[PDB]
Amino acid sequence: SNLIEVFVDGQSVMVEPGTTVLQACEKVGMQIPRFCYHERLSVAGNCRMCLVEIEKAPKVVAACAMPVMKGWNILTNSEKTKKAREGVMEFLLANHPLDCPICDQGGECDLQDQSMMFGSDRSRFLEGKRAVEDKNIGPLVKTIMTRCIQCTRCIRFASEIAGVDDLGTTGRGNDMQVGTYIEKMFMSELSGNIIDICPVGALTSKPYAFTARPWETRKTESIDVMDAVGSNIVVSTRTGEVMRILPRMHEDINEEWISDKTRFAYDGLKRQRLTEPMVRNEKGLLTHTTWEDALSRVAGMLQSCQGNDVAAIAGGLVDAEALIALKDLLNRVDSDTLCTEEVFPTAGAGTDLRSNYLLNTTIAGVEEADVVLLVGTNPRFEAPLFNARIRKSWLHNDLKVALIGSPVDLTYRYDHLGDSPKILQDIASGSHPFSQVLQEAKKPMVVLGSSALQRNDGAAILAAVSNIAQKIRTSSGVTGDWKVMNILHRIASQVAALDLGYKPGVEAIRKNPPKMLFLLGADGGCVTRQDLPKDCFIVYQGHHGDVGAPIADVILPGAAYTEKSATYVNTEGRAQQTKVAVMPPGLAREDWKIIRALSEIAGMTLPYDTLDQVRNRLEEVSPNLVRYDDVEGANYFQQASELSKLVNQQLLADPLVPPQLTIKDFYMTDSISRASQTMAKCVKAVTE
Amino acid sequence: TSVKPIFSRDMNEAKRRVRELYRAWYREVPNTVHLFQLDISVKQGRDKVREMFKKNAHVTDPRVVDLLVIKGKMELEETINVWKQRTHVMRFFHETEAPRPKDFLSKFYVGHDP
Amino acid sequence: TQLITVDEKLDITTLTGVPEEHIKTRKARIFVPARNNMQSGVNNTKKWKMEFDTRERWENPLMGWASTADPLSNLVLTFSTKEDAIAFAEKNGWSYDVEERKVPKPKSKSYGANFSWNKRTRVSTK
Amino acid sequence: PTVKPPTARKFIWTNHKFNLSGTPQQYVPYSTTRKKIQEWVPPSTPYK
Amino acid sequence: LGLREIRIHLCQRSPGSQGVRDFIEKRYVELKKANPDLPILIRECSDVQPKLWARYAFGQEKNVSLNNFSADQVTRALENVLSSKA
Amino acid sequence: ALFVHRDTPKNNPETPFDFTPENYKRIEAIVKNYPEGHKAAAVLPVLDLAQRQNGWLPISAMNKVAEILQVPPMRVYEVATFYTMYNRKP
Amino acid sequence: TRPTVRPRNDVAHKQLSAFGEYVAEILPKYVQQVQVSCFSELEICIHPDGVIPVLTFLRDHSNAQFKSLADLTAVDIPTRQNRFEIVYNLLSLRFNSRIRVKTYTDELTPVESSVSVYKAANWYEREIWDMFGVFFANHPDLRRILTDYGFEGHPFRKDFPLSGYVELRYDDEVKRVVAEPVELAQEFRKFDLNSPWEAFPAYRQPPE
Amino acid sequence: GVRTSPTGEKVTHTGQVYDDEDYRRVRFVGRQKEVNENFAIDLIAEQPVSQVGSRVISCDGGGGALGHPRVYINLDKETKTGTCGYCGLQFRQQH
Ligand code: SF4
Ligand code: SF4
Ligand code: FES
Ligand SMILES: [K+]
Ligand SMILES: [Zn+2]
Repeated sequence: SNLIEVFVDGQSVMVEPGTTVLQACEKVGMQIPRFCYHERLSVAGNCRMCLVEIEKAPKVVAACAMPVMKGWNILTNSEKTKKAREGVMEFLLANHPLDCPICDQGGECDLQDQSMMFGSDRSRFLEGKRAVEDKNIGPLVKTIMTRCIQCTRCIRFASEIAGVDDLGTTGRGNDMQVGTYIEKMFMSELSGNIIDICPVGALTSKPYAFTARPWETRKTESIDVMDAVGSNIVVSTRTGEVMRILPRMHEDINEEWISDKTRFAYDGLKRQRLTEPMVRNEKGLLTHTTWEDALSRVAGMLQSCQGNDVAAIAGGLVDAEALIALKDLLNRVDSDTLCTEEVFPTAGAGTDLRSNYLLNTTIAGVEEADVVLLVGTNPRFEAPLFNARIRKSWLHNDLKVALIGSPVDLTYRYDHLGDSPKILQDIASGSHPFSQVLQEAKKPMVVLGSSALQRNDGAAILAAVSNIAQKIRTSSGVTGDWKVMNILHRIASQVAALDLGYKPGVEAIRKNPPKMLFLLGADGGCVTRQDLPKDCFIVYQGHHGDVGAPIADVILPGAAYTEKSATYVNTEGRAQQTKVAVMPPGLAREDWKIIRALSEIAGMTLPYDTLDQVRNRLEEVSPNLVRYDDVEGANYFQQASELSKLVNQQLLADPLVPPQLTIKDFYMTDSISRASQTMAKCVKAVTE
Repeated sequence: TSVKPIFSRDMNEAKRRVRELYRAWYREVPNTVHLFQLDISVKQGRDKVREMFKKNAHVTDPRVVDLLVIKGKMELEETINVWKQRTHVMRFFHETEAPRPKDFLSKFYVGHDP
Repeated sequence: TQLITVDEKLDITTLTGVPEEHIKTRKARIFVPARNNMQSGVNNTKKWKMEFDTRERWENPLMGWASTADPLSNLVLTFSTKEDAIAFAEKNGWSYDVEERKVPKPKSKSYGANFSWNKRTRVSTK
Repeated sequence: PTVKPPTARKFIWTNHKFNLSGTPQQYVPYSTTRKKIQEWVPPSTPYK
Repeated sequence: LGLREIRIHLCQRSPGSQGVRDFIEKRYVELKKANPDLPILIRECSDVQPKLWARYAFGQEKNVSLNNFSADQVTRALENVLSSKA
Repeated sequence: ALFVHRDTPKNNPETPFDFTPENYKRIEAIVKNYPEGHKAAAVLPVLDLAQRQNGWLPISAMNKVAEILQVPPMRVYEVATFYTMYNRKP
Repeated sequence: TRPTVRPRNDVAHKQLSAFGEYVAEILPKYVQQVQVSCFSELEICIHPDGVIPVLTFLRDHSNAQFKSLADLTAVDIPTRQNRFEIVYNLLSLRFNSRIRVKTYTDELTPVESSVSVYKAANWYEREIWDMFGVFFANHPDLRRILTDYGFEGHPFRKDFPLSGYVELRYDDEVKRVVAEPVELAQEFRKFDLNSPWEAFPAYRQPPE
Repeated sequence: GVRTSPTGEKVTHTGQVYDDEDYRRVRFVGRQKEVNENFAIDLIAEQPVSQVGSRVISCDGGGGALGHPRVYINLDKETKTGTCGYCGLQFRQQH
């Protein structure tokens, strides 16, 4: 080791060379105060709050920027360190507006808190304060720029992580202002995260505005379900109502960021809600009814069905507990037809081996790669923090990214190879220029989008991409620990439904149409009543009336993701669990509770009563669904690739067009986001 | 694993104290039904005594059952001496409480509780 | 001697006066609380916390207040280590689940990296 | 207030009222907020 | 009335899963070619013991511990599953 | 004296600005004074060249300097509002 | 630091440190720690087997004469395996001084009752039975003192909720005050108040 | 600025009124629903906009220490007046 020895207040600590003073003090459990330093942004050094005395040095050093030399004694609590902190806090509070009551940052303000902890108790500023003109950067971020302390975390986030380059400083001196300088609207997929890292209330949440206050909120730690990234979140509630959604730091997923749908689609969670059971009346209209009547009218039809008479479509937001509940319920009637809306091709190995439908490398493994090939996807909007990790690897590891598909904006520069899928044969044959780039690389990463698998030639595309990945891995200098083949998912319910052995896509329903169809949250519109026979008994079970509920015969109001403790699996196979934040409104219930009560009415009672017993069943079907925050390695790419060479599906001539080309198509994808007024304001803002 | 006892060295002396406490409660119950002028029978109060003893019958720790005998003797001392009123004696009999749903199905019907 | 040997598992559920409904149906959660991303300070991520599963909060018909029937709704216990919290949950018969402590990983920072000759890690503004 | 009158405001009651408890003019409490969760209104048209 | 799915649970690194691992590297593919419409779900996990779940008609499931088996023993247990069909 | 832009009919992103071809040859000579890969270093002369042709800087000279140097427009707005010579009013 | 800072008393600090050394060397069988705070109070942390030998000593030694038991207290610290901290506060009227004798127990280990040393303790540790469940062996009349007669649990434990598990109302059917499982029309609103910044760097614990 | 629902019930300055099929109107049966009829959103809109000759104005709400904390309102936007965040008094630069 080449660790240098430094001293924090006399305590010896062994640090790597290049470590700053602030990190060396972090290693002994001391936290130097800061406003412009952030460990996921570049070093700025322009608030001077981190000034600390190195002893035998007649000048304080910016600890966020100064690297430790060997033998320094960092005096984190000496007298001139404290005089520096009080002076810098006095200058930060000189022009700062007396807005602490009317400010959403109050109670959770860095400026308030380390004014209390490190600055003076009073003022010497006998002058008039400046007042900055406000800006309009969109419907998500309220902007009150008098509160700005010019820390430039705006600009470093928008430039380095969001990759936007629209925020900046105009002017000079005390008149220097943060903004876009024009009436420009900062609408990224990661735009709300500037609300998080702004230490003051200059950037605040416009949907959350004025409604709550941090001390009275309860903090439930939970999981995002808006995509298959599986972002860790804090659902902060107050008196039984969801107030807002913050991120949790998870280094391997979402480092501390979330997308704007994750942050702001929580107000769709209180519109359009299914609160009571509904049945069809004598006139064909959905009328409110009791749970006994609804479950009896579903069980009387389920007892008459058998075999292929009953099927099921799982939706995009369904937990694994309800998935195995509905699978065991339809297996009691001897029905294997349990399908998802998102099509994965069952050719070759299919969903048997886990490796050919996971992001097998990791989200973290993007930092280990050196060539990333993206096929048929727009990862900016399908998985925005997978794209944020790609941009971080682009920025710091000099990652070479290529794309096969439409030339979308990914907030970095990629090598656009073309939108034709025939290029997937030109790289696999070695007649393409990027093929040698894939061969000479040491950590290649080939990501196929699951939205490209919605095409009719999805088996052919998956075969070609797996052929490329096994041409690289088995021949070139890939070690064997490194995974090349990767599939990026966009649906939170998909990977848990494939691990439980559903049949992805509704080909098993279009083949032989059932006379009874369950819809666990199936609002994709995949199978309408023009596909079914004349009187199909459609049972919708979910939390919104969006698409599948207006055509149902019996409606079963379900819990949403903030309303149940619920296992969801991301695109990299990591099983995770939400917690209960609020309870479901009205007579709405948790989903597998509904399925289990239906099974007790139908006389085919499932062998579980509580959530732990559901999870014992869930371990019985695949034991990685109960090992939380754990990515399990999936081997056997060779055998899945040898099975994929059997059927020669033909590639179509249609170019790879992802369904999401612009930020317009980002904000509404599921039943919670389409029922949101905030997402509607976002769409109306980006379309004008 | 070597702990300090309270009264009982092992479970035999402990069960002896449990047995003496059950004897004392069984003897006390008719006087309790008389002087508090309860609206129950001696059979019913002795069944409540037996229920309160058999609720704790799964315990295998001598110190825990020593403290259970201590707290049972405190309950009995507060009953023999008229320190409880009729209300404190009848709080063992949850009479005004509605019967809870016991199966899965009625707990599903009434609310969210497991 | 004046000491006895008890090899049994420690259980005080009969002594703590707790109704059985709030022993065998509650899920204790042992966790270090995540840092509030509104703020950069880490003094709340130092200790372990035991919370419980949230139960039903409903609207009071008179005032609209949040009425509850959960006694353990406001019960947050603080522990120095993970093993203390696990021993306290097992001592009281609470079925628990444990999240691991998530630290931020050591970052590599360089102010000169903002001004590289050839790398993408240049800043375009400051 | 004949010597030092109170400061006149337009929102101050011109008519003072005594304790109205026990009358039909008494304060009855109520929640002043609107409805939190919106319900899904099903379509009034048939579905066939 | 008939077999519906097969589930094989195994570890990646435990020695008890070793023969099960040697069953998948050699004998799974011509297994899957022989049963093209039968879901044989291979589920690797961290520290599980090897296991063979057979689901039959109407939700009935049989359970065979594949712990410490050789690949021939895994093959014989799996062909007992494929030939029984209870 | 302000540091935000408001679109007037005489100062908007469709106000007509374009360099003369001799000014494009001057811009080529300016960009050749800097290393390849740091074309952004020619923001300050070329923008000043846009002021020497037009007399001042509407926000299409800023956009043209951002467009022909392939830098973001905000990175030109920062330069135009930082330095006291760039006349953002005629 | 003249006007607003509490002035430090160094003479009492020196005298209490010396007397703490005195107690620690007269009674090494039981004394585990001796400490003096910055506001000059002496804490003698002892083993629970020495409740009677230490407290008799301080009551009867000619250089101690702590003839007064001011207060007797338990403190529930659940992260400790001996979660209850029994705190004796003693007053010497002769030497005009106060001492604090702290010891420990858990739910099952009995503390020896100090009624033979100070009769003042007769209710106090009885309160410690009622509020905490700490049993005191050889107590004269150990029973509840503050809770209601049918009360289950010990309220000043920190895993005990703020409201109870039961609440009372009069019921006209049985003509009786009855106990029912507690429901609040407004839940007690938990406020998370702790700042995420360190307040006192002198009390910083070393990391793991 | 009070108005009335079709049930005959007054709508508050918040906007709260019970539905027709809501049973909780029975609490006002034989009694009264107490609303305040001085809506502050209508009263602050009656205040005339203050024309000032400066670029930044200070507002404490009037009364000095009896008002709100003194804040500083910028008036560079001529599209919009500058509103006090506490008191709602609005200001315009007269140039
Ligand atoms: S940003 Fe902080 S210091 Fe400034 S007004 Fe808001 S709460 Fe107060
Ligand atoms: S608005 Fe906030 S994040 Fe942006 S520069 Fe100002 S203080 Fe920093
Ligand atoms: S934190 Fe180092 S100067 Fe801003
Ligand atoms: K903020
Ligand atoms: Zn004002």
